[PDB]
Amino acid sequence: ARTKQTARKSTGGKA
Amino acid sequence: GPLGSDTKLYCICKTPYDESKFYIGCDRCQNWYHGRCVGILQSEAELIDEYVCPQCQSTEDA
Repeated sequence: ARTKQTARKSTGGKA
Repeated sequence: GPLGSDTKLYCICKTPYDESKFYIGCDRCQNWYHGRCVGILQSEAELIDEYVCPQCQSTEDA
């Protein structure tokens, strides 16, 4: 579906 | 008073985007509301990938 969420708290895990 | 253009917002709950509000896009309506804005679960935003809006889904009526 067109879920519209955010994840600003997360940075970016290499794995 | 004088009107410019007729526009609307996300949640059927009359509320603009707020990075404090998480949405789900009407699969059939193509718009967003806060999960609870439509009385849905919180994680429903993540554990979801087939969610539809209640404004649009109403037509689907299962």
